[PDB]
Amino acid sequence: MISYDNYVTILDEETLKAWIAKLEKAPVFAFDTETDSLDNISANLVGLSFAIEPGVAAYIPVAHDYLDAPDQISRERALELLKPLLEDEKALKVGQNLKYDRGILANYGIELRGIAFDTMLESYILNSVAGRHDMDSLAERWLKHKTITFEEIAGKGKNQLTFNQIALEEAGRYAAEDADVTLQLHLKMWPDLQKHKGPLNVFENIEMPLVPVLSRIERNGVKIDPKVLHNHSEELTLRLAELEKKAHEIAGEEFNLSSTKQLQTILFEKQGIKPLKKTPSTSEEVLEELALDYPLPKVILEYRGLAKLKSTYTDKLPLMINPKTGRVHTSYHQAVTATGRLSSTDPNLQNIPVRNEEGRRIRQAFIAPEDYVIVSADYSQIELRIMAHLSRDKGLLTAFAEGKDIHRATAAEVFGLPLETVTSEQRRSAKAINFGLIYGMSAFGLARQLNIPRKEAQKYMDLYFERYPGVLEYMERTRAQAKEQGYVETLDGRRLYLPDIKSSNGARRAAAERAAINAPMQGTAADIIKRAMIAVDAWLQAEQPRVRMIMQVHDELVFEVHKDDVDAVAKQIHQLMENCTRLDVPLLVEVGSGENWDQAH
Ligand SMILES: [Zn+2]
Ligand SMILES: [Zn+2]
Ligand SMILES: [Zn+2]
Repeated sequence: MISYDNYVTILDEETLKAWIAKLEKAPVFAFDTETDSLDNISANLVGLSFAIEPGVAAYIPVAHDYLDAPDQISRERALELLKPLLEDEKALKVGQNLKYDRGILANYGIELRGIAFDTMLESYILNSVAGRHDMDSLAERWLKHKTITFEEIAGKGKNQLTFNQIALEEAGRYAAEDADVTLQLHLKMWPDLQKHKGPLNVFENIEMPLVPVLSRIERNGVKIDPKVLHNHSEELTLRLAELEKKAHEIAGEEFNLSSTKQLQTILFEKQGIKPLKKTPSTSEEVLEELALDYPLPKVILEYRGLAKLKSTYTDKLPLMINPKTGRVHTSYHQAVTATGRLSSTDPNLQNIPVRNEEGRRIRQAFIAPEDYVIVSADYSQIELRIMAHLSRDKGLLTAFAEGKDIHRATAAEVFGLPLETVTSEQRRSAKAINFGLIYGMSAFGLARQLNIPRKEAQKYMDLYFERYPGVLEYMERTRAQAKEQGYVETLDGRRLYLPDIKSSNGARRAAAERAAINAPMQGTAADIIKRAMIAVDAWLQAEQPRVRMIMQVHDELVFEVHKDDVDAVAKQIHQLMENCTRLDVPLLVEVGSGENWDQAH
């Protein structure tokens, strides 16, 4: 178990000051905060926990207020006494998801420095795919110990308690164990993180410095016009009604716009061919093939998409606005992807359609406050630029070197014709090939995205590898070391472990071969992006210009910049991104500005 004996509950200044003194000479210490809510900007600190050594940890309750809650040190007094320590860059702290913690402190004008070790990130850099990187999963894996779960002390469902309603001693068992367990996890993982200079570098210079930048980006939030969102909502109801009428009008009677039920009984029953089309999907979409001549499938296609988008963003978004800030604060996840790229949720900015008009309207709702503008800094096909570098191809490298559209250069060489004459269908065939390589796409998969016959696709790829031989080598070389060492790495050292590389299973090992070729390019993009955020954020913190970094999505960073400052700030973001990262990959940053995210994008 864990009883009231394990950890102390600090209820008086004299004891806190005693701990503070010990904390000041500890080589590194684990620190934690407990709040009344998951919402960072509006949560109130209910208490703090520390651990100076395994088994030696304490819980400092400051704001429990249930009926008859014992006297506690006031939140204001505990913070003023703890502030010097917390803001000391020299006092090294350890924690699980320090991002959340740094933010809560910032609610009180305290700047958490010495953000040295985050056990979540230690775990993530050691092996991103080992499993879940949360403390409960970690403790069970490295310490064969099952931690006290939040549900165990608070409950479940709607009648779940908030931390401030939990008895002091129960609150302490949970809090103090978090502190203690975190320290123990660091003591086991930190040594391991040193057997390799690759992972080490990434964790030290990329992941750790990013913890406070993510916090600031999350807390800053993004201004969303709910009116716009609402109009778009009303209009999408009218358009969904019209499309339903247009579907009924093409044939007869009423029916749902669901395949393998109401569509097949119409579509093929009135000529076409039997099978359906899955919503597997991004490889064979029977519905959009007919769409070139057939009208009905076209309207069902465009219908579903609009219905998805409406409930996903148009209806969801306005409800995410925070009463306290009046802005939306998305959740970025640093230890979730296998390759190392930041993911996002509530909302998942990365699922907002790009090459589609309706997604563009979603983006128009992402607006700049009065006297400011949204500025978009993007890494133009950074992953393609990464592949050129990693494959040491003079062709590709030169295409970018002289500012040429790699898709048209590629086709100009693959199809053998002048660059100014390359057709849209050729540029489109080249691009399908270019992008297929990154994802390690099969010659048949390429045939499925391009709609050409098999072996016709195999013809194109053969021509590609002969004109760009350095790419075949890279591809093979990567599938080689991936089998040998069981992992692949990015330019900075980040690793992706491939456990099924020698699987003995067919498709499971194929997946591992695709991930192998892919990860090095994606992971490197991720590293480049993280390094850029740190760099730009460092300029922001030091120089304090009139700019806020508000989003990170795909290969772009989004800001709000003062309208009178646009030019000088844009020159700067441009230099920080294409120069203060990796000087080995030929990078290009496209900077745009507007009144909303769509205008700058
Ligand atoms: Zn915590
Ligand atoms: Zn905790
Ligand atoms: Zn893998």
